[PDB]
Amino acid sequence: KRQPYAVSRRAGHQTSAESWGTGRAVSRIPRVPGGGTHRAGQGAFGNMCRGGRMFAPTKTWRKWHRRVNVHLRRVAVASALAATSVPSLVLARGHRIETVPELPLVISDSAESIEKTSQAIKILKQVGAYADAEKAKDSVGIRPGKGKMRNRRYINRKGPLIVYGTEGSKIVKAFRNLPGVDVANVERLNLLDLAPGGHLGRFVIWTESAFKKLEEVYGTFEAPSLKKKGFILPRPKMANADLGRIINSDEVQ
Amino acid sequence: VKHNNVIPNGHFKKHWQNYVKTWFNQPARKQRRRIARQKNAVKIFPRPTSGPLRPIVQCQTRKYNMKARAGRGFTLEELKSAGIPKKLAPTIGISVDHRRKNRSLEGMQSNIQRLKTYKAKLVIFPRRARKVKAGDSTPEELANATQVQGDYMPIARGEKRSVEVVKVTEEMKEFKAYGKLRVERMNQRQLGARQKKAAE
Amino acid sequence: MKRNPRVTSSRRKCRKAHFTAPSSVRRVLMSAALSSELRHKYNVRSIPIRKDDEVQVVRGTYKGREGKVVQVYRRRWVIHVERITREKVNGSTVNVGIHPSKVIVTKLKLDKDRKALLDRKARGRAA
RNA sequence: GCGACCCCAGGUCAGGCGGGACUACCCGCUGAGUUUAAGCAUAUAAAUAAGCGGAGGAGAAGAAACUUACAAGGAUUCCCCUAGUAACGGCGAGCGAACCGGGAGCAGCCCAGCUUGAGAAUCGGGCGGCUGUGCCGUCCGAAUUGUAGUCUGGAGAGGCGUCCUGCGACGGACCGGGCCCAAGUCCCCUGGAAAGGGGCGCCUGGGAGGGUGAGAGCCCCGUCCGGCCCGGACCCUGUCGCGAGGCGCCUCAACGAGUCGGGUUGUUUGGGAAUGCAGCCCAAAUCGGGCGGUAGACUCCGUCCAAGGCUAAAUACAGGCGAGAGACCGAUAGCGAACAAGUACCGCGAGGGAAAGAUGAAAAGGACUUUGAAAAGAGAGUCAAAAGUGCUUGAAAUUGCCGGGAGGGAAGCGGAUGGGGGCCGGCGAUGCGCCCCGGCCGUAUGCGGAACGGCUGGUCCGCCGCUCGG
RNA sequence: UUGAAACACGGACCAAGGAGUCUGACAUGCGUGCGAGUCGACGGGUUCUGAAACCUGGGAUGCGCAAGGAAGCUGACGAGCGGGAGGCCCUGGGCCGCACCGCUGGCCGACCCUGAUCUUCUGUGAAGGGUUCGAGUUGGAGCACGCCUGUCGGGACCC
RNA sequence: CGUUCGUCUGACUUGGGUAUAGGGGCGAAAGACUAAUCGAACCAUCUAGUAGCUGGUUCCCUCCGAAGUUUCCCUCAGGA
RNA sequence: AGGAGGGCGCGGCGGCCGCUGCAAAACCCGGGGCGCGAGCCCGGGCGGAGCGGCCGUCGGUGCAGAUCUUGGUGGUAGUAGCAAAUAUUCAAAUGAGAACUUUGAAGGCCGAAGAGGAGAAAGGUUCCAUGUGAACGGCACUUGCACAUGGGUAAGCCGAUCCUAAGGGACGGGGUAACCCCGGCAGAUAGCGCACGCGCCCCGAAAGGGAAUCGGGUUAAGAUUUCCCGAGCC
RNA sequence: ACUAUCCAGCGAAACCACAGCCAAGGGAACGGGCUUGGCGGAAUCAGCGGGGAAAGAAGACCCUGUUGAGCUUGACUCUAG
RNA sequence: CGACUCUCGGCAACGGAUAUCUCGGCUCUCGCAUCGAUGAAGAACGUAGCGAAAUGCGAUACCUGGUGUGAAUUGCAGAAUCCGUGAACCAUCGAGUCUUUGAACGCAAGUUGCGCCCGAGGGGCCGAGGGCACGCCUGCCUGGGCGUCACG
Ligand SMILES: [K+]
Ligand SMILES: [K+]
Ligand SMILES: [K+]
Ligand SMILES: [K+]
Ligand SMILES: [K+]
Ligand SMILES: [K+]
Ligand SMILES: [K+]
Ligand SMILES: [K+]
Ligand SMILES: [K+]
Ligand SMILES: [K+]
Ligand SMILES: [K+]
Ligand SMILES: [K+]
Ligand SMILES: [K+]
Ligand SMILES: [K+]
Ligand SMILES: [K+]
Ligand SMILES: [K+]
Ligand SMILES: [K+]
Ligand SMILES: [K+]
Ligand SMILES: [K+]
Ligand SMILES: [K+]
Ligand SMILES: [K+]
Ligand SMILES: [K+]
Ligand SMILES: [K+]
Ligand SMILES: [K+]
Ligand SMILES: [K+]
Ligand SMILES: [K+]
Ligand SMILES: [K+]
Ligand SMILES: [K+]
Ligand SMILES: [Mg+2]
Ligand SMILES: [Mg+2]
Ligand SMILES: [Mg+2]
Ligand SMILES: [Mg+2]
Ligand SMILES: [Mg+2]
Ligand SMILES: [Mg+2]
Ligand SMILES: [Mg+2]
Ligand SMILES: [Mg+2]
Ligand SMILES: [Mg+2]
Ligand SMILES: [Mg+2]
Ligand SMILES: [Mg+2]
Ligand SMILES: [Mg+2]
Ligand SMILES: [Mg+2]
Ligand SMILES: [Mg+2]
Ligand SMILES: [Mg+2]
Ligand SMILES: [Mg+2]
Ligand SMILES: [Mg+2]
Ligand SMILES: [Mg+2]
Ligand SMILES: [Mg+2]
Ligand SMILES: [Mg+2]
Ligand SMILES: [Mg+2]
Ligand SMILES: [Mg+2]
Ligand SMILES: [Mg+2]
Ligand SMILES: [Mg+2]
Ligand SMILES: [Mg+2]
Ligand SMILES: [Mg+2]
Ligand SMILES: [Mg+2]
Ligand SMILES: [Mg+2]
Ligand SMILES: [Mg+2]
Ligand SMILES: [Mg+2]
Ligand SMILES: [Mg+2]
Ligand SMILES: [Mg+2]
Ligand SMILES: [Mg+2]
Ligand SMILES: [Mg+2]
Ligand SMILES: [Mg+2]
Ligand SMILES: [Mg+2]
Ligand SMILES: [Mg+2]
Ligand SMILES: [Mg+2]
Ligand SMILES: [Mg+2]
Ligand SMILES: [Mg+2]
Ligand SMILES: [Mg+2]
Ligand SMILES: [Mg+2]
Ligand SMILES: [Mg+2]
Ligand SMILES: [Mg+2]
Ligand SMILES: [Mg+2]
Ligand SMILES: [Mg+2]
Ligand SMILES: [Mg+2]
Ligand SMILES: [Mg+2]
Ligand SMILES: [Mg+2]
Ligand SMILES: [Mg+2]
Ligand SMILES: [Mg+2]
Ligand SMILES: [Mg+2]
Ligand SMILES: [Mg+2]
Ligand SMILES: [Mg+2]
Ligand SMILES: [Mg+2]
Ligand SMILES: [Mg+2]
Ligand SMILES: [Mg+2]
Ligand SMILES: [Mg+2]
Ligand SMILES: [Mg+2]
Ligand SMILES: [Mg+2]
Ligand SMILES: [Mg+2]
Ligand SMILES: [Mg+2]
Ligand SMILES: [Mg+2]
Ligand SMILES: [Mg+2]
Ligand SMILES: [Mg+2]
Ligand SMILES: [Mg+2]
Ligand SMILES: [Mg+2]
Ligand SMILES: [Mg+2]
Ligand SMILES: [Mg+2]
Ligand SMILES: [Mg+2]
Ligand SMILES: [Mg+2]
Ligand SMILES: [Mg+2]
Ligand SMILES: [Mg+2]
Ligand SMILES: [Mg+2]
Ligand SMILES: [Mg+2]
Ligand SMILES: [Mg+2]
Ligand SMILES: [Mg+2]
Ligand SMILES: [Mg+2]
Ligand SMILES: [Mg+2]
Ligand SMILES: [Mg+2]
Ligand SMILES: [Mg+2]
Ligand SMILES: [Mg+2]
Ligand SMILES: [Mg+2]
Ligand SMILES: [Mg+2]
Ligand SMILES: [Mg+2]
Ligand SMILES: [Mg+2]
Ligand SMILES: [Mg+2]
Ligand SMILES: [Mg+2]
Ligand SMILES: [Mg+2]
Ligand SMILES: [Mg+2]
Ligand SMILES: [Mg+2]
Ligand SMILES: [Mg+2]
Ligand SMILES: [Mg+2]
Ligand SMILES: [Mg+2]
Ligand SMILES: [Mg+2]
Ligand SMILES: [Mg+2]
Repeated sequence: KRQPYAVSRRAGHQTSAESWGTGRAVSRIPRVPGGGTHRAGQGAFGNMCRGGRMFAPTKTWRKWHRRVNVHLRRVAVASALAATSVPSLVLARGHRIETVPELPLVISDSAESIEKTSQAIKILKQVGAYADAEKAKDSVGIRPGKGKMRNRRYINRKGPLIVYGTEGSKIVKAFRNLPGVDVANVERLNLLDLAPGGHLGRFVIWTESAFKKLEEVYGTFEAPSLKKKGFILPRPKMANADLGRIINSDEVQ
Repeated sequence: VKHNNVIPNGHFKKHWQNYVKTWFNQPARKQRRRIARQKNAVKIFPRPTSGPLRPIVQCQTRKYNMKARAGRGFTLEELKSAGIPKKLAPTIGISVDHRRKNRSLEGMQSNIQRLKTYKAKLVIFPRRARKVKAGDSTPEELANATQVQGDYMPIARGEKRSVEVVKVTEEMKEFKAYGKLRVERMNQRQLGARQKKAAE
Repeated sequence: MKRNPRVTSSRRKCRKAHFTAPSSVRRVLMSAALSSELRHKYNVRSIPIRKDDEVQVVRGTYKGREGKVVQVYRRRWVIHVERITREKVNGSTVNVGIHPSKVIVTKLKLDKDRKALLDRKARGRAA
């Protein structure tokens, strides 16, 4: 999503300047030849000169965008989706889920019909997911550094991510003014939301329709079992990651 | 050059940096093309958005002999065999290609059939309230006439895969398929010498 | 979150538009809140400041003081209120400038266009 | 001599058209060298820079004298692939397209030639009228050395028979402009100022952004969702009211010349016995002409029909006018230019070309006394602060003063102690076991919740009623 | 620089600025996904935060899956042996032996030899080969992305 | 600049106007002069021209650690 | 020389955890410590509004040198130096202040191919008056060719203007891709007097050629012929 | 006679690793610094030309470089006329 | 004890780094298509109660007019205006004005230089105002040549 930046192609080269050579007790850098002004005789055309040219001027044909294999992107989303269901990894990301009834946190399809921000706040309180939204509402502050002076003045933590399925619901409107709370549709889940900052464990609230659709999308280990053509769920390298139950088994011991 | 590398061939000896073409306008090109497609669709509300009807042709050259695709337009002979005047065809959504010819019968028949299928699906609106014209449709047919999107008449590329089960006869064997290929190649390369001796 | 493609969120552009504003635009920018009694009577929230409006200062060191607007210095983004002054080192008197966003209008000067403006703003704030 | 025409001349004749400017993109010409080849001449740089012209909102190209060799495709343009490939190249250095295929976008038309002769049926201008980007009338002229109509190879003419062919009214869609459109300035504290902290509340399809005396959703402008009104554009489209062409059948059938093509010379190309172009010489045809990537002859085959004209869309855009954004720069950076910057200033000239942003919330910009020729000082006043008009902060080099220390033709430096100074108290302790004073309960119970293991047993709390050790 | 305290060069001092970067093509290594496949890169669909994201076009787009030959054109008829990690059996011996190394072969193609037989008379190929040649086969391992390093074209570390 | 010196009615000195412009002018000729620039002026651009040659090339610790020799090269201060 | 590993530091972006008007960043300090080190942590001060740490990722990311760039500052150093064109002195006045201003007196120089009186180029207000903060007038100044505020250039006769010189441009025509380069190559020469008659472009000189002015007076500054008086001329 | 010298006023620059007394030794083969000795006592003024291999200039002589340029010709390859 | 030199600290200087900013720059994307003989771009000179520049404008000269909004502009001073045909260093644009030039057009040009024609309005004189370049096209008027003819 990055926009390219570069310096001018002229940028320190629009002067007429030649080297004086040797025989005058000065360095051989090119110099402004005018006369009658302070610029006359000053260094030019050099990364080391005031008003010169940058060493390797940034050009616009840098590689800004990066290609990822479609299959590898689907594996990453499936791995980030499963991390959202174990509550320990969600807490490790900083989400406040102490009063969340069940972490997979499937909510009835009635929430798909709410259309007020106050209604959305009421829904979050019922499912125990409002302390996460409060933390995101707090901590909103000015970004330190130069990005302040650019068009990024405020930063905050992430709150819950709400997933709906109907494709026409007004739940998107009811939640879009809450800071740190994102709304996603199940058919176009984004890895940037599932693992913010490259850290797995986003706090996700599923509406029932979205959760039921979660098997149509992403399918299973069977080949034609999903919408994504040419994709199967990845297989773990270790069928049972319980190290204690393998080391302390009868056959091993 | 210092090691076991490929011989380098970099075509960067000219002022290539004044001729760099970036693609930062690629998502904007996609939106501009999408917007014009919606404007064109509204400009012709009931007419199909995919353009006029196209024929079926074989791609030329031996590499693409066996693939079919859309052509430019229908031949003047195909339109005549389907009953459609060549001046009327463009006005009712059929493409005309006076350059193309029909050398084989099967290619011609499948295109004539395509026009007949199109004519059974076409609904023509009268150019006035009075339906004095002949090719116009009944009021019921016009009353429910929507706009179709995409390819309403798809083209099949390549012969469909079909493994059959057959009994291998005693003539199917001992055919000597490699020998047939070699003798036919010889008959080709011996033709000029054979014709020379025949003339003498 | 803003949705309009034609509206700029650029901080540089918004500050340039604010400070390089013509006189007729500074009038809207230099608006004041109405008092509680006036807001209830007219069902409008804020109005552009005008000369000979009666005003109360609700922020700053002159908070609570009242007077009538003697000057609208649009070039300096300040209004001058009657008897809100200060002595110089030489003993002379100078009017103190206050931003109209830190006052409330208590009495309105109405000629014929003030009433028409109040009617327009009430209807939106009434429906 | 009167006349008709041809060619030409002169008009401040009546009405009209042209010249220059702009540079990003586009069309035409002209045209290097540095450079690479580790030298250098062909080659490369490059059919590039510079030079001279011509347009537009795009331009140019464009409807096969095209490809191919296939079961064949079917105008132009652009993208991907073809492909760093065929080819070219001191076959060195290097260079280098096209066909097929897949996409975006699709659209085909107008003439000249034979074709009124029962009627130049055509066009322009002056004048008049009107229903006015035009229509009609009249009079002059143009034109037969040819205006109009028919026809364009896909045809067509001719012959014979059947189907098809303006005005308005009211909206939509497109572009612009305006108006209106949520919620605290409630209480306490600190501060010059609350926009900070604490308490109590409200809006949110609005927590983009900005302003205001410090980190403001609710102080103000705005933002969201909408609503209302005004004005363009004269095409495109949605409902209302009022003979010719196509098709079937059957003897003519006209199609572009110093042009094609060939030779040679130069240049250009990937194009190689010659890719395009150009000069000069030769110089066509109509049972003909141009191609099928090796020059030639002959026999077949496939394929087109040049030398006249127009043509949207997909495409390009360091310029102009108007918008939006950014993992960009932050005043030696970013454009040369954040500022009266292509400015001051320099050169006869072509040209060259800077430095220079920040008081404070508000000038509240320092009254007045005294010294002094003045500039200024010393008091004093404003301010939260002198932050005291190049005034936010205010480093180093270097300098003055005060205090300390050392020094016989350098000083500084490493190690090791000492003398003197400057610092520090988590710099360093005052508790821990036994005994007279203050002050809490087992065991068992009723009850309430919630556990561990895989049906037994567990802890806690509050209440009782026996109990006594802490 | 063989050799610097040098009578060898640069350096009066201080502040700020100041030099192996970006892109293309390969290569080895490493990391990730998939795997005889892999790549969705140009387009299309969609996307109410979005120049993200998500879906989709390949029955042949690119690299792979097959060589050799200038070309015309042909195109792998299915291995043993020695040493070997590890596993197994008996009580040092035996069996099976991956990768890798070494040795000898077979098959494909260029060149040369060879020829029963069928056949459209010039083709075929039972057998039988070779001190020849191949970037071959008798192991499917590749494709895409990311990073460091190296070579090369570019201003190409800076002047 | 001082003193000294050459010429001084002629191939004399001088103002203004005008002509000749860069591989060009102009030259009683020194490669002289052509705006302090001349064995080819000055300005801008190509151009950040090329350089096997000179100078510089910015944080710390830890581990490993050279060569100035072979062959070929218009190769001899350079490369493979 | 060279390679590699592990760490330290700078600036962003995605995340996480915080700080700060009860004082952030930066800067200063014979303050205290931690680390072999790159560095880090704390204390005191100044300052008055923002800043940090951890994970990931990215980069215009670390200076003592380059006769390196720009800016600032030393020693040299109160030093080198202010010496051509003969020369000043006295009294007074003014003024805060006089070797340097003004007046008077004296002594000297330029010596009329001048250090005098007027012009052409070139300059452009420097001309005159009044006033004076600083700067400048390489010592000084009360003073000015500085600075500030005002004022000032009068033509029928003086010039330009008119004419032509060397020469320059240029219609048509010729060349040229165009820019542009060519004027004798002759082209119905574009008109002149009184229908009639005739018929061989412009620019270029304030020293060349040339219509017509004199004397006296007048201002702070003009007029060496412009204003006034008088007298003429074209 | 005018300077220099001394005063009032005004007031630069070149140059500068750090510095600045010698003998001998060794050492890049002529040291201010190193080694061994001689020595060596604040701060100042006028001069002076022995040293600082003093300054001024990336040696112009010489060589090298697959760097040029001006001129010549029986060099090579071209070219107006 | 002092002077000098060197050094350590405190305060004061000199200088303008650092830090925090930013109506500027740079990069990317989008939309639109509009200069001129009806005189453009560019150049000059003027123009305000107090202005030099920048910005604006053109003898109607920091502006006239229309429409919109609706009470300012301000550095100082004076005027105008307010329940209004109505303030504004306001916005916007349809009505106007628009000096000397410049492709630049009567001829020139280091010149406010040198010509010709018409002409309101008050024979002649004085006029305000305005014309007079080149190439070309259609038409028109006046012409030239035995160039091709016809009849007299
Ligand atoms: K692009
Ligand atoms: K008419
Ligand atoms: K705010
Ligand atoms: K024809
Ligand atoms: K050729
Ligand atoms: K043919
Ligand atoms: K600059
Ligand atoms: K301060
Ligand atoms: K001291
Ligand atoms: K040295
Ligand atoms: K390699
Ligand atoms: K494939
Ligand atoms: K061969
Ligand atoms: K490089
Ligand atoms: K003589
Ligand atoms: K003499
Ligand atoms: K003369
Ligand atoms: K020259
Ligand atoms: K060398
Ligand atoms: K980081
Ligand atoms: K005169
Ligand atoms: K004269
Ligand atoms: K002195
Ligand atoms: K010695
Ligand atoms: K030379
Ligand atoms: K000190
Ligand atoms: K700064
Ligand atoms: K003249
Ligand atoms: Mg020097
Ligand atoms: Mg710069
Ligand atoms: Mg910071
Ligand atoms: Mg090049
Ligand atoms: Mg006329
Ligand atoms: Mg033009
Ligand atoms: Mg070379
Ligand atoms: Mg070279
Ligand atoms: Mg050379
Ligand atoms: Mg060019
Ligand atoms: Mg245009
Ligand atoms: Mg066109
Ligand atoms: Mg055709
Ligand atoms: Mg094609
Ligand atoms: Mg390939
Ligand atoms: Mg080429
Ligand atoms: Mg092509
Ligand atoms: Mg295709
Ligand atoms: Mg005619
Ligand atoms: Mg005709
Ligand atoms: Mg017809
Ligand atoms: Mg017929
Ligand atoms: Mg509001
Ligand atoms: Mg609160
Ligand atoms: Mg503050
Ligand atoms: Mg030819
Ligand atoms: Mg040739
Ligand atoms: Mg050419
Ligand atoms: Mg052939
Ligand atoms: Mg033709
Ligand atoms: Mg044609
Ligand atoms: Mg065309
Ligand atoms: Mg487009
Ligand atoms: Mg543009
Ligand atoms: Mg700058
Ligand atoms: Mg900075
Ligand atoms: Mg000069
Ligand atoms: Mg502040
Ligand atoms: Mg300060
Ligand atoms: Mg200091
Ligand atoms: Mg040596
Ligand atoms: Mg050394
Ligand atoms: Mg030595
Ligand atoms: Mg040296
Ligand atoms: Mg030196
Ligand atoms: Mg630096
Ligand atoms: Mg074989
Ligand atoms: Mg063979
Ligand atoms: Mg360089
Ligand atoms: Mg002399
Ligand atoms: Mg010449
Ligand atoms: Mg001479
Ligand atoms: Mg000589
Ligand atoms: Mg030059
Ligand atoms: Mg050789
Ligand atoms: Mg060397
Ligand atoms: Mg210190
Ligand atoms: Mg930091
Ligand atoms: Mg950066
Ligand atoms: Mg750098
Ligand atoms: Mg430095
Ligand atoms: Mg260094
Ligand atoms: Mg230096
Ligand atoms: Mg400097
Ligand atoms: Mg100095
Ligand atoms: Mg002296
Ligand atoms: Mg002297
Ligand atoms: Mg004197
Ligand atoms: Mg004398
Ligand atoms: Mg005398
Ligand atoms: Mg005089
Ligand atoms: Mg005077
Ligand atoms: Mg002085
Ligand atoms: Mg003056
Ligand atoms: Mg005269
Ligand atoms: Mg004359
Ligand atoms: Mg003459
Ligand atoms: Mg001419
Ligand atoms: Mg003259
Ligand atoms: Mg004269
Ligand atoms: Mg005078
Ligand atoms: Mg000695
Ligand atoms: Mg020495
Ligand atoms: Mg000693
Ligand atoms: Mg001594
Ligand atoms: Mg001395
Ligand atoms: Mg000496
Ligand atoms: Mg001396
Ligand atoms: Mg040298
Ligand atoms: Mg030299
Ligand atoms: Mg060389
Ligand atoms: Mg050599
Ligand atoms: Mg040479
Ligand atoms: Mg030579
Ligand atoms: Mg203005
Ligand atoms: Mg003119």
